[PDB]
Order: sequence, then structure tokens, then C-alpha cells
Amino acid sequence: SIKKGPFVDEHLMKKVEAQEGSEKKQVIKTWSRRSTIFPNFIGHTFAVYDGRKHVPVYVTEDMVGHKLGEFAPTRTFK
Amino acid sequence: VEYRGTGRRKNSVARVRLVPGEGNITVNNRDVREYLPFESLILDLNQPFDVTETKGNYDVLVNVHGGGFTGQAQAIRHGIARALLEADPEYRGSLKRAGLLTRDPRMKERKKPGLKAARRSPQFSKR
Amino acid sequence: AKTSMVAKQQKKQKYAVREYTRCERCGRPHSVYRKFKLCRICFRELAYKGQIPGVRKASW
Amino acid sequence: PRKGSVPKRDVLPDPIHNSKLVTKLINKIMLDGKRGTAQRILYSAFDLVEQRSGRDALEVFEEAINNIMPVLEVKARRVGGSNYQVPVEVRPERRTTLGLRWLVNYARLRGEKTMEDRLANEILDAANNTGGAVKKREDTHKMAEANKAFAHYRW
Amino acid sequence: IRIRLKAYDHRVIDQSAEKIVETAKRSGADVSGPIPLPTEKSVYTIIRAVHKYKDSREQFEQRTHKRLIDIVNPTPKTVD
Amino acid sequence: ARIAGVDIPREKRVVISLTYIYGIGTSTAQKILEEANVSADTRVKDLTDDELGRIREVVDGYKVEGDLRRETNLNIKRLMEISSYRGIRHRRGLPVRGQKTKNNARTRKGPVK
RNA sequence: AAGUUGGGCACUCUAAGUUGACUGCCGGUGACAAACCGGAGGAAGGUGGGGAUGACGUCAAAUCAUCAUGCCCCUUAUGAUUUGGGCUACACACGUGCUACAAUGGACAAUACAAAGGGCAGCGAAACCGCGAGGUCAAGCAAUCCCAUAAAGUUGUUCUCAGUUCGGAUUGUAGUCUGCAACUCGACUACAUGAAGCUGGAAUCGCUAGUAAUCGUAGAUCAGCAUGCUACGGUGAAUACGUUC
Ligand SMILES: [Mg+2]
Ligand SMILES: [Mg+2]
Ligand SMILES: [Mg+2]
Ligand SMILES: [Mg+2]
Ligand SMILES: [Mg+2]
Ligand SMILES: [Mg+2]
Ligand SMILES: [Mg+2]
Ligand SMILES: [Mg+2]
Ligand SMILES: [Mg+2]
Repeated sequence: SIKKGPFVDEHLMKKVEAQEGSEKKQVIKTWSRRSTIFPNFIGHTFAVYDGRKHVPVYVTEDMVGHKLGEFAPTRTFK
Repeated sequence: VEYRGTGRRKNSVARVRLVPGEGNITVNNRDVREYLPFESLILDLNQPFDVTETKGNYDVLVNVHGGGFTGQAQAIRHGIARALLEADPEYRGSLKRAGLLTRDPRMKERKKPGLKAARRSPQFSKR
Repeated sequence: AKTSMVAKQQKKQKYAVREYTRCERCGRPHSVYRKFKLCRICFRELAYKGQIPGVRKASW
Repeated sequence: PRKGSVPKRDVLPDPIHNSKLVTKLINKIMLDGKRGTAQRILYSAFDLVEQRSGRDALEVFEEAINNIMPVLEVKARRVGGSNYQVPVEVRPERRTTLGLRWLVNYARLRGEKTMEDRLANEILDAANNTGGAVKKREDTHKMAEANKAFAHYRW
Repeated sequence: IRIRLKAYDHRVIDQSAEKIVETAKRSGADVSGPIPLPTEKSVYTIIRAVHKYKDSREQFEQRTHKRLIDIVNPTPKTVD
Repeated sequence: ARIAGVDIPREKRVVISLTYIYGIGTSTAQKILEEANVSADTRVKDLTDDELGRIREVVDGYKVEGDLRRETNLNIKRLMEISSYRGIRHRRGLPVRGQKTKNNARTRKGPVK
């Protein structure tokens, strides 16, 4: 957490910034659990895990300032 | 006539001179009574002066270096005995009757490897 | 599976600080040095028999 | 030590009070290597004696050790094929060294909320009897003096 | 000029110091007698065993000896 | 004893008597002690019956409210039970933040042992 | 002011190269047996104080994951390369370590004295902009230059015996830095939050003089991240008559 550009991974930006044209919904196929939320995000899911999961996570208007796609957990407890 | 009384106690050298007159001890351009910081027993390094049957023999205006503070002290007590015996060489047979002039018994020692405080051992659990 | 790893390490996988330091005549990845590039048991048989310089035994 | 008689060689002079037996109880109140907080508290606990007692603490002090002075010891010894105690009278060098602990151990027990005043109520009320620590020396003073037993035991 | 010498062995550096002051003093040069700078060690305390039997270790050193020699008269008989 | 609800303690120093109120204590209590005729001199329940008026008018001016914004920590916290992390599944399943959830004596959030 | 600038003063430590401790002439008497208790003068006690040095051998103790390795298995996978999870997960059981329960204690400004270390893209000053974590520039550089103020304590103000001006466990906001990036999974700072806890049952350890305890200093590992780790100084006691268990 510093100044200077909260570090969206750039190929994800390449997908979204021209993906937002029409009214279609084909979401991510990313498994890059690093990037934050740019505010210009459209209604779409994601796939943010790579061992075995593509958890479709909602882009809904949460606290978008979190520097994480951390809505998808990794393990269980009980 | 007394000069060059070195004095060593616990990694803290001290070099002195002795000037005749009266007893007025001083180190490092400042006093003694309000330099030895806790040390209310400043008089108990002047105590070879007690046992040489004469207190106000000479003035010192001594020097000291290194160590702690009572490690930096208590060698002045050693350091004026060498130059004190060099002021008059009679005193070896009459200052070593209380056993005072020179002994360097102890310094700190090595932390022994795989221990914690150079004689202590770590606690072993059970049986 | 370590002779592949030495084949990785002298090459470069291009980021800045992804590399690490490995033993010269041995191949351990932990407890190596930087004064010698050897490692903590592979240093010892090369510190003995006089062949490395500098090294008296001990006990200062 | 199975080898005999480690030497003693301990020295204890003093700045003003002119007493070897006062630099001993500076060497037992001093915990954790801080001699730099002992006589600042000790001599500020003896100059407050004459403001609390009737006299100077010097002529009260030998009385204060004199009434706390322990007499008899019970060092247990399994005699000859049995097991019960024996009274031993203490050799005079050991007995003050046994004696001085009862000032400080009950100095940390009197809730006067100031240690240089809580500790000094056992030098006052020590030349005068029934203090804090005189109770233990009368408790162990009659431990085997009244309970006299096999007194032909060696150790 | 204050040429500096440093070596691992300790008798080698004194015989080198008396070699350089010998080759300086045999010519006209008012050289100082050779200067002992303090000799620095460094420590390598290391585990002997190959597996986890720790708390049984031994240490190594290496000791650089550092002398000092200075000439103050550049003569043609003391050039190199 | 007027600042927030009551300021209970009397005859202390005011610089720590303003710690019993919520939201201010021991280091911004030095800072918010900013008024002429206002200095800690063992007069907590004394020396002021009108001088106290300035040092809570400024607290009402002191934008972070003390006690009126007890709803905002549960606004933020309950907002973080949208299941991201760092409050999400330290409360919905209730483990504890501290990065080691069962190796040590984690009992500051656990009930008992 | 302090640069120790000159003097070139050289002695005083100092920093690595030398003379000399050993039962020696010692008093006893052990009856000549070596040795033992005593006295003298080396600063010096009777292997001056410590390390390094680990006998035949035991435990079919430990390691094929440092390496080497007899033999058996894997043979378009029991190999190979990425990305991304994991090694940290959790009602629990036990080792080690730390920080505390307070007034010989806490806060607060002022205020002295070390050793051992590293630093040629590394250590970084001085003065500078920040509540601090730090940011910019920036001369000097291996006893000399830098990190680098040691800290405990002294003199003095104050809280005045309380779940408390004791302690920071926990928990959100707002940053810094290292990095391609700090969510899983670092570290530090100030803003409030301020829990458990009153010197601990049965039991159980560690230590014989610079020794245990007390606060500190440095280092390797390492871009960044240790309460561990091996090293170093400062303050410094109590106790050992005895071999019965
Ligand atoms: Mg001299
Ligand atoms: Mg192989
Ligand atoms: Mg014997
Ligand atoms: Mg020797
Ligand atoms: Mg020896
Ligand atoms: Mg031998
Ligand atoms: Mg194999
Ligand atoms: Mg592990
Ligand atoms: Mg500085």
C-alpha cells in the first residue's frame, strides 16, 4: 500500500477496458489473484483461483478500494 | 616526586600523575565528587591514602579512559599505588601488609558455544 | 530432482530478485555463504587439509 | 564440595556509618545488580528512623539485630539407622548471615506503600520487641530447645 | 608515500617489512621504522554435523595482519 | 464531569482524566488540551466552572465525535462482512486475526482453554 | 569553537614481535617416599583463569534430502517447464523463549562512561522537508570516514498504592519501505480501541566470583522482513560446616 497507481495487472485491464462495449457477459478466465478494482468495472464474474476452482465472484458495488481479488478463499476449517 | 601510575580494572585504563601539596584529586577537566555517578564511597578509593598513614600527601589531577563507571573507577585506586610506591620505594613492604597494590583477578569471559550466558546451561525438559 | 535446479539457476528467469545462492562443489540451497559461495558442511572438508587460505582452527 | 573449606575472602567497608555489618544488608536488599538504588534507599531509610523512633539508628541498630538474632538451628540427620531431627547451635560467623534475611523478606510484606518506610518499621519495632520478624525467631527458637531430643548426633 | 601491506601469515609480513625497509635503508632514505596496525580477525562459527544434531558446533577464524611503511624522501636510489 | 455522558473521575490530572472519555486519550489528550486557563495542576474537579465551556465547545468542533460515531466502526466492520477477508471469516466462522490461529495460546478471542 | 591544525613533541596507555613459574633455596615432618599444610619477594598459587583437544568401545543410535553409494523399481512418466494454491490451516495436548502483574515502580523533559564488529554502488554524515515510520539531494571512505545517541544509573519534576497515568493482548481507519507485486502470507510508525493478569496446585529446572541474574551493543543468514542464533561489554551479590541419604 503506497501512492502511484494501485497495480492492476495490465492484461486484465486489456480485457476489461475494451470488453465493456456491448451487453454480453463472458467474464474473465484470469486466475490472477493480485489486482485491485478499477472503478470502471461492469457487471461480470471472475475465476480467481488456479489450483482447482473458477469461483464466479460478483463485481457488485462493494468497498472497491481493496487491493485484492480476495473474495475467493483457499481452504476450509471444518 | 611521582609520575606515570597506570591503573587497570576491567578493560578500563587510567594514567595518573602526582604533584606535591595536598590531597586534591581530579579527572578529565572536571570534578570527582560529582562525576562518579552513584558511588557515594568516593572516599573508599582514597583509602590507600588511609593506610599509608598520611592522607594529604600529594595532588593528582589524574586521567582515565574507557570501561563503565565503577569499572572506570576503582583503578584510580590501583593507579595511584604504583606511582605512590614510585614516590618512595619503602611502601612495598608496608602497603602489601593489607594486600592492596596489585591484583588483576578477573575480567569477563567467553560465551561458551551452544550455551546462553557463558556458564549457564539451557533447561532440559524431563525424563 | 536437483540437477534440473542447477540447470535453472545459472540461467535467468527474467525478474529482478527471483534468483538465490547455491553451493559451488556441493549443491545445497540453504546455509550457503557469500565469502566463499560454499555451504556449511561442504565448507568444512574444504576448510580442512589446508587447501583454502585464512583458516586457523579456533579458540581465540 | 567434598574438597574442604572454600575460602571466604569477602570484604565490606562503608562510607559514613563506620561498620562492616551494615554493608551486609545493603548486599541483600540489592536485587538485580542495581547497587545504584540501594544506599539511596537504605540511607534514606535510616535517616527517617530518628524521625520515627526516639534515637539515632546506630545505637538502635545493634539492638535491632540483637533481638532478631537467631539462636538454634534444626538440621535434620538420619541417625544410626533412624530418622528424626537434632538441635545444632550455630557457629558465630554463620548466625548473622542467617540473621539478616528476616529483615528483607518481611520488608516486602508490610503494606505501608513505601518501601523505604515499610522496611524501616522492622528496625523500629525491633529494638522494641514483638516486631514482624521476631515472631519467626521465637517460633524456631523453641523448635528443639524445648523439643530436646537425641543431642548426641554428629552433623 | 605510505605503502601498505597486509597478509595472512604473521611472520611473512614482518620479513616482508624488513625486506622493504632493507631495500629502502640501504639507499639514502629517511624511512620510519615499520608500523604495526592492529590485525583484524573474523569468525565463522559453524555446525559440525550433517543432520540436525545441533548444539555441538565449532568456530573458525581468519586474521589479516596490516603493517604500514612511509617514505618522505623521493630519491633516485629509492624509486621502486 | 460533563464532556461525554459524564467524565467520572475527580481530583486527578485532567490530561488523563480526559482519557476516560471515549475516543480521546493520553496523546491527543495533550493536543486537545489547547486552551488558555487550561493546564493540568491537580485540579480536575476544581478551577473551572466556565473555563470548562471552551474545552468541550472545541470538542464539539473536534470533528471526530468521541461517542456519537460509535455507529461507524460497525458501519465499516459490518460492511466488511461482505465476505472478502480481514473481518469476513474471522467473524462469520470466528477465528482471530494474528496469522497463527492454532499453534500458540490464542485466547484473546477464544472463550477459554 | 575543539580539526588535535601545527611542535614534529615523543612518554603515557596503545597497537603485534620478546624475558621470566616450577613445588624453586624455602619452615615443618612425612623418616629420607613421593608428596601435604605453612611462611618470601616477583602482579603473580600451587595443572594462575578459560577454550581448542573427546582412548578402547557401546546404542544394528541419526543421515541414501549435502555429497559418494551395492542392489531393486520409474522409462511419450515415480522424469521436464511455467502460472497459481500449500508448507502458517483448527475444539485441542506438550516443549522451549519473550513481555508483564507495579511505588528500591511508571511518565516527563534535561543529563555521563564501553567492547566487539561491518561498510568501494555498499556505509552514509552535516544542514534540510515530515506526529514518526522516513523523502530528497549530499562531502567524506578503511585505527583516521560512516552506521554510531549504547542502555541500565546519577541530580531533579510528577503520578501516591488503583483492573489503576500497571500492561498492549485485541480491532478499524490513514501511511512508509523493500519489491514485477504485501489478499492467502511480511515489517515499522501515530489515532482511538485498551482484554488476560495480584508473584501462580501436584511437580520440576539453571547456576560456586566477574559467576547466575538486569537493561543493552554488534554479526552472519539477507532486497524486504527474528523474542531464535552464535559473539561483546556495563552493573554484580547471597551461599558450600559437611558425605548420612
Ligand atoms: Mg611510562
Ligand atoms: Mg541425481
Ligand atoms: Mg580432599
Ligand atoms: Mg595460562
Ligand atoms: Mg588452562
Ligand atoms: Mg591434553
Ligand atoms: Mg536414489
Ligand atoms: Mg514448518
Ligand atoms: Mg550521531
